[PDB]
Amino acid sequence: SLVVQEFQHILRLLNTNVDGNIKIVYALTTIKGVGRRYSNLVCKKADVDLHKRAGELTQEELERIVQIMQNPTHYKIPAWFLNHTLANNVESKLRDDLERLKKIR
Amino acid sequence: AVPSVQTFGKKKSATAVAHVKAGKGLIKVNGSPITLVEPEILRFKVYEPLLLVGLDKFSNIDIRVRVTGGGHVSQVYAIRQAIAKGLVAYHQKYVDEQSKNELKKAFTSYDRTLLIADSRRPEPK
Amino acid sequence: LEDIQQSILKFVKDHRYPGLTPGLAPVGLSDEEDSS
Amino acid sequence: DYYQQVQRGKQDKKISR
Amino acid sequence: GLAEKALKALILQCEENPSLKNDKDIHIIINTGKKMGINRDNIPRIIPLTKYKLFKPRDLNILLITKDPSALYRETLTKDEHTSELFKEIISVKNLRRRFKGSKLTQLYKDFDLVVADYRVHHLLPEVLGSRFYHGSKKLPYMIRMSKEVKLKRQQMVEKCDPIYVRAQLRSICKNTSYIPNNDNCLSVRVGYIQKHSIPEILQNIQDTINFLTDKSKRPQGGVIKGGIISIFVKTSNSTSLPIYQF
Amino acid sequence: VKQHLQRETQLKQVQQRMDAQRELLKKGSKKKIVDSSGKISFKWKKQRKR
Amino acid sequence: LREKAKERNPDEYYHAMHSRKTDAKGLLISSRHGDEEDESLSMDQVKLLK
RNA sequence: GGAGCCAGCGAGUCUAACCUUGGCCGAGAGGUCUUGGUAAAAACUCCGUCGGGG
Repeated sequence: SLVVQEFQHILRLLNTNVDGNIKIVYALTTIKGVGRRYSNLVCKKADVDLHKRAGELTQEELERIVQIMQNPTHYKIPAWFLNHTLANNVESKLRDDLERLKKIR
Repeated sequence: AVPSVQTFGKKKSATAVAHVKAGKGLIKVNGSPITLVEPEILRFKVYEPLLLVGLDKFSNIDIRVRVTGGGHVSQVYAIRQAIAKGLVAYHQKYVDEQSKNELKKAFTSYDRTLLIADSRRPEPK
Repeated sequence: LEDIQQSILKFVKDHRYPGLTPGLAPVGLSDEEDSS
Repeated sequence: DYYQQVQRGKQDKKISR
Repeated sequence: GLAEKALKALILQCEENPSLKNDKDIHIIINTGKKMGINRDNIPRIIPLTKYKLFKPRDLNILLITKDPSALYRETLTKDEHTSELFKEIISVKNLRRRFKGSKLTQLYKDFDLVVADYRVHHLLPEVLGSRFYHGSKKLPYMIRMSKEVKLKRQQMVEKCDPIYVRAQLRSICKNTSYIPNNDNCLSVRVGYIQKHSIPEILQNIQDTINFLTDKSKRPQGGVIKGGIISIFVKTSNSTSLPIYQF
Repeated sequence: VKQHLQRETQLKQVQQRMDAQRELLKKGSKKKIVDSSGKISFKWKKQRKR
Repeated sequence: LREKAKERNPDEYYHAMHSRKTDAKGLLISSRHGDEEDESLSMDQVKLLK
């Protein structure tokens, strides 16, 4: 009676921390800067399971997508993948001239 | 001549014209069969007169319904009133008075808005 | 006369839109087959 | 040092007219 | 070389001048002698560059506008691998007129980069688009025959498409540039970016453009010059004229 | 002469279509077929007129 | 016109109601022809013209 | 995000912004082209997706 197994929590990628249990789309959104279509396209560019968890995505595919995010324009990628005194003068002028207006009227 | 009859139905601001003539047993509402009225919860309310009476009396006739104006529920009540008064009129004109009367009794015992509408004029004291 | 004698003795446009045939792009087979 | 001389030309043309 | 010195003058004054940095294109304006024939509609006709590219479809954000139902359009263009990463957004005209109004139209102009629509709806397009897009001539949408199939008289038109053909068409219109036909003598055309390429690219650009516009053949697009071209002035939107090739 | 020949062909075409339509109005029992190329035509019943 | 529309008097009987007919929209339809006999040719007359 | 579908008053040869970039034309008056930036049916139903604030 034995079976063996083939999980990592919140990651520190590019100066900010991102959660560890939710799918790779929500992961690549919580990474600071970029968007959903960007996420889905770069993940199908690196050929990773869309459905897998952030607890999944072990170190080799992790560093691969790190390479992609650090240098995207090398992967057939588009540009939508990246990301007083006059008040004083007008106040004083109008108030002064309207003062004189009151006085002459 | 073709033995035919015509009636009107009316909710608050909509109009439901119903032609009824002898035919092959079909329904048509705005050039589309009546399995395809829109609101999909009041489709049964449209179905109500047929399911009140039976089905053979609508197996031996031809309806043609056209509605204009109003909104959803208003149109729907309009169509049901039009179908009711049209069926009763066709029965009155071409078949027996006794069938017309039993039709009228079953309808009005169920719900009188089928045979007479209420255009809601206010009551000022 | 040979044309007339034989018959006597025997491109992207629209029908309704004429602005298309100047407005289009005469695409290049290189700009098709190539992958930049 | 071309830009200034041509805008000079523009100004002097208009005032010449 | 006088041309190249003048271009140097333009780019260095562009560096110094505060307003000139904030607009980032170059226009060649031509004055010829004679008035041109065709009335000015708003179908920008394209001009080819032979040696030097300008822009990349994989570099600009794209809007596509369809016929009405747009279902097979959107799904196929989204799902079939040649245009999966190309267009920023596809939308139909009726959906557009429902969706965007006034300030929303202006936000569209602020956001999206280049617009292309079907040929069969270009004629109606600027009316829902208004004239904020139609200030001058920069963001003029183009027109693209979608299905590579032609409608004969008295026959039902076939619906189809191919990402192959539409990708080639966008790569053509984004590689090379477009002009607008007028009636008056003077005309203008955008040529090149000040940083994306350099002065020899710009001179070769000008040579190919004036050659294609002088050539007698290819008449629906390239036979635009009637009479003699008098002079060419290089200028930005906010710079001034620099005169070359006066005779 | 070429123009005249082409004009003649057009005229005889229109005359034949009009002639079949004119014969379509007299008598008999008619039967409508669609030739699967897409042609519309007729065929009469085997019925000798009196 | 509006004051006539106020006093419509909805009971009248003009004998032209046997000959005129009306759209469902309410507007009164009229003929391109004008007459009372050329509403539709009959099959004899169409034989002759054809 | 799609897709389905519904009203009613209204019609005076009458209904409409701004500054800016320059070419050419004319004695002008100004005319025409060119060019950049700022003010101005819906709820309904059904399907598909997601689950503190600058």
